[PDB]
Amino acid sequence: VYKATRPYLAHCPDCGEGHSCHSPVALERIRNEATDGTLKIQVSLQIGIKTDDSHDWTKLRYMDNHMPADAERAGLFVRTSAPCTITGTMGHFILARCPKGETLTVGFTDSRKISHSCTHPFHHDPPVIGREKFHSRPQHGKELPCSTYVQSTAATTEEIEVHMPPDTPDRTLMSQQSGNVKITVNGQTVRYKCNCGGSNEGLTTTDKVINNCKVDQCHAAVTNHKKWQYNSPLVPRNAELGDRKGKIHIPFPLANVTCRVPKARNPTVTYGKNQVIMLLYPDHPTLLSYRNMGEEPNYQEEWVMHKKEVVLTVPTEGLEVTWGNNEPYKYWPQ
Amino acid sequence: VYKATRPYLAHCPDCGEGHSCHSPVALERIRNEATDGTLKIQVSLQIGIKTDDSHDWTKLRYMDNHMPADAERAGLFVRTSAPCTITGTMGHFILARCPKGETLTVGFTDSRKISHSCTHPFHHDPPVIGREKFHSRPQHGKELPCSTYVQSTAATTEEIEVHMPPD
Amino acid sequence: LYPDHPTLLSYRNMGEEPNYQEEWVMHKKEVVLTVPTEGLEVTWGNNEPYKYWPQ
Amino acid sequence: YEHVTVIPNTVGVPYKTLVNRPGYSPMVLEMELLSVTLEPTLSLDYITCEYKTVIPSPYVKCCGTAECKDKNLPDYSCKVFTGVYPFMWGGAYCFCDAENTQLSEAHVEKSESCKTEFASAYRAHTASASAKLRVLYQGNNITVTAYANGDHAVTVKDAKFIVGPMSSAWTPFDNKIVVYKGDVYNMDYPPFGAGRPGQFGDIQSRTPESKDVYANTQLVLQRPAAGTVHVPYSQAPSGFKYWLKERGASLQHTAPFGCQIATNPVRAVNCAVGNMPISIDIPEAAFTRVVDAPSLTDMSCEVPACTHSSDFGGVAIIKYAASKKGKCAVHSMTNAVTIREAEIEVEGNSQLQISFSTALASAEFRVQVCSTQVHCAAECHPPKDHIVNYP
Amino acid sequence: EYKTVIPSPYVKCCGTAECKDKNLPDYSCKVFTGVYPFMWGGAYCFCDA
Amino acid sequence: PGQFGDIQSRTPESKDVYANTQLVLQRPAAGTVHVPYSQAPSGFKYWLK
Amino acid sequence: YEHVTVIPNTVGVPYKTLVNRPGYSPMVLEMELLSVTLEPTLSLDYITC
Repeated sequence: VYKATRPYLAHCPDCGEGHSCHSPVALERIRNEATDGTLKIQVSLQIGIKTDDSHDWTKLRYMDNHMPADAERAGLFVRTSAPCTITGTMGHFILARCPKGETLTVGFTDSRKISHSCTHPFHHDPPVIGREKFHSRPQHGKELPCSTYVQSTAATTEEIEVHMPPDTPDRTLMSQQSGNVKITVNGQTVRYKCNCGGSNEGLTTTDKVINNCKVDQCHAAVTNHKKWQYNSPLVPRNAELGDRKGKIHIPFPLANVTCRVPKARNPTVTYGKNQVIMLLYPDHPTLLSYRNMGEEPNYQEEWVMHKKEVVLTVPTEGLEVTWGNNEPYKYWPQ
Repeated sequence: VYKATRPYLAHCPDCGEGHSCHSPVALERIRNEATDGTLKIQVSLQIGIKTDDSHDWTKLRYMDNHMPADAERAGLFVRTSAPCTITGTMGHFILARCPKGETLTVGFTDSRKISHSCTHPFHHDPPVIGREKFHSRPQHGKELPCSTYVQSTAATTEEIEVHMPPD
Repeated sequence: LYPDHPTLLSYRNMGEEPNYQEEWVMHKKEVVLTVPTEGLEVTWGNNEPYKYWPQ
Repeated sequence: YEHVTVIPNTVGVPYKTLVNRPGYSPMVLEMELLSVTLEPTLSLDYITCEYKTVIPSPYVKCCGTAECKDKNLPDYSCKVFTGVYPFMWGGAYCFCDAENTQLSEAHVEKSESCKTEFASAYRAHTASASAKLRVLYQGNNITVTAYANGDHAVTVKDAKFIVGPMSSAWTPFDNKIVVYKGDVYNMDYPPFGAGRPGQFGDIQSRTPESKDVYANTQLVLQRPAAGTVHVPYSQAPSGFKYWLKERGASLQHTAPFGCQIATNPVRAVNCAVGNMPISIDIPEAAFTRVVDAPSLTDMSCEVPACTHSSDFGGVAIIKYAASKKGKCAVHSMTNAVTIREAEIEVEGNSQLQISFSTALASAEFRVQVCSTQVHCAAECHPPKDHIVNYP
Repeated sequence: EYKTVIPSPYVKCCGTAECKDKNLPDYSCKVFTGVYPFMWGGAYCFCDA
Repeated sequence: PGQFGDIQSRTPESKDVYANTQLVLQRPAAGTVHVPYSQAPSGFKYWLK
Repeated sequence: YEHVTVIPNTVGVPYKTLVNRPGYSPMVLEMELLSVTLEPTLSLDYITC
């Protein structure tokens, strides 16, 4: 599919030091639907693909001015408040495990050893999987349902919209021929528009002159009607063609998997006439729930934070008490 | 004016690892009156000046024991909780855009490749300009009144007191 | 009032006794204001002031 | 002919006034508050801004005792520390082991920001009232700017205007005011030499050029660290920086009667409070005699559309029989109904269309076109809603 | 969980674009006048205004 | 918006969906090609907690 | 302006309703029932043949 598509330059609000630029690593969209905390990041460049369209995991292709160029995969980095762990890369997509942050930065080092980066405001603080806030993933534990972006390079379910790009504006193409406009193509296909009469519009392959016209009244751009590009809101739509679009499958789709797991415990107490007394000693917030085993259950619940004595009425029908992850306790009067 | 003035060694409470020293990059004063968040930092060394008093933006002069010595401008760094963006340097002054922090560090690398730094406790959390807490500066938007330290190398209004040193 | 962020609500009577009042509206809040004969001026955040008069 | 009327002191509301000179065709004048300025006389007490702590090199007297002298400087602090033995890079600064003293010296001054970022404390007294406004006079809009004291006569197109005196002498300004850029605040500011630490006036400068300043910020000099040359000290944050966040809403937002507040000079514009008498000495040439004006008969009125609201929600079609061609004044003879049109051109046996405003659901009103009255019956429907957003 | 479909904006150089009512959920369309956008190699439009 | 049902799909295969979330398009930055916008958080994510 | 009326639940009968907004010319609206569907929730017990 990469024979038809290409990396591109798009708007980035922060290319370093808070200044905006036409970035070759522009951030398109950050996806965080995976409960395991994995981020699916979309950028303007293409990883694992060379300029000749061949697949090479050690390489990366980015738009260098007018033509795409090759760069090293090792130079690619993802960071929030600190560096991220990159779990997978293919085309416009990056999979990363990031620490807590308020921004997201994706960058690389080009052929000329020049670093390029794009920073977007993104609140990253992934929710806890289960009931324990841990750092490293265990080999053994409680199996809990979670979602992730699969590390499989295969593109079969998820998709993106693609269309023909865009023309690269270049004011150096135009020059003041005494008191007229001289458009020099230099062996390229140039799209030009002048705020003058006559042949003020055209897709030229040869040099053109616009008499009685000023250089400021004209617009010139180098084109390439040959090449699909992601339907980016950071790049303008092709003016000639209407709502013409294609679609391509993307790597790393979101899928339901299993995430390690954990457990819990329980306690005991003291008795009275149609009454149960429990001395709760929680080591962390523990949910206490209870119900009558008759016609009127009267379900009640409370999160127990610390040392609390609970006095519960045990009716003739019986009382069922659930203390955290423990199996429910059942009580009946004598 | 740099023909009459010189870089110097002065007390710094933290030259690295919490130990005090006679620093060639000692922090004098940190100014934060600019509502745009720009910090005007004053140090004991002189940036953009060589030992022969000539102006060179790629160079820096610091007091090396008894005599001043030349160092690279590229080796100069400013950091709070993370590295700062240096916006301007001239003589004893540095302009920097810093992230939120509780300390301020200014350092450099000397001729002998030895790093020198000075850390002072400084609460940096600049207030919001307007009614929106944003990260990067926009090209277009609402024009609001704010103050900054102008990046102009020219010295015409603000001043400092000077006198003969020391043994 | 449906604010997306803290929004300053201010109001005054357009007569001899303006009785200026202000409050920072954090979330969903219904505000009941008295409109006197002289008129009432209401400013909701950065919007231009709204003016109300009885029929 | 002197026409005298009274309009409420409310800006942006066009008012219609009927001028009836005996033996002359009625004249309708539309008046809309131009501007009414209340500029108080200001006397600068002092300016305040962010403060800056001047600490020179400490006087380390080797083998001797330094002496502190009383210096007339704001928050002047001096302390002589005995038993000091300071070190420099190449060893001890003093020849003596004992009997060395360090004189620590400090004072407080205006920051470099004081020329750009500052608040001015003024004594405001006896405001001078000034006026102008918009008058639809002879099919053209004329602007009259006059002091609302009932004395300042302003003549525009031979028509002499006397505005005021204002029914309310209310200001929105108190005896003591504070000005910061384009914002004015009513504040009983501390007098010069009475400023509190961490509060408005912690630093006080009589003028922004003043060399000497008053300062009350808790500057205390501390004993330097063993073998260390430095001036340690303990010191309340900027009162001006504190006031900038604690000032609250300015007079432009809090003032009654819909007052607009401007600076350079400090003034109250278009006060929302009381009423304003208007005197217009209309020249003889502006009037047309009843005989020289068209005579209207066989008048009928129909209201095809009406909505009772703050704006002109009513439409009225008036059929007439005019004796000759000419301009006729249009006016509502009922105070509960107001007409948008002040003057219309008549031809003969033709019809006219007018726009009217009313709050009445059942509006029965009389329309005077030239010197003849016509009854209009209107069934007006509710708008959007009650309360209205126009004056 | 919902997701916001935003295609490439239609930048009509030297002309006025027109919004049409599309039966799509939360459909939003707005035509902005007086634009002069730039790409890497200069201005995208030939016209100044 | 921001509540259970902010987005509604008759069946999980359904192409057309109902949406009531506060999507407002903003004027792009000077000389910049982008689609800025203001938009209530996921009602389903809110219901889950 | 909210116009409220009640028509019998009978299909194929055109009904005329007079909309009288005060201060506005009367408006006559013809209404005819298009469809009213009552779809019960089904739970299959078994099939027979």
